[PDB]
Amino acid sequence: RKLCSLDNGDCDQFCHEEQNSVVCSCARGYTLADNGKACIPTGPYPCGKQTLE
Repeated sequence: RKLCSLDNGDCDQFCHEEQNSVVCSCARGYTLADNGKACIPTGPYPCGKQTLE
């Protein structure tokens, strides 16, 4: 368990080992946070989120 195999590489979503080392990315409607790991919703109803309101 190295990069993406070790806890998804610490990414919130997509994880890819780009020439060794991890590179996270997000689904459409999300924007990779400053940390290059978390995924921030671009709008009110982002995909994959259960609605609380």
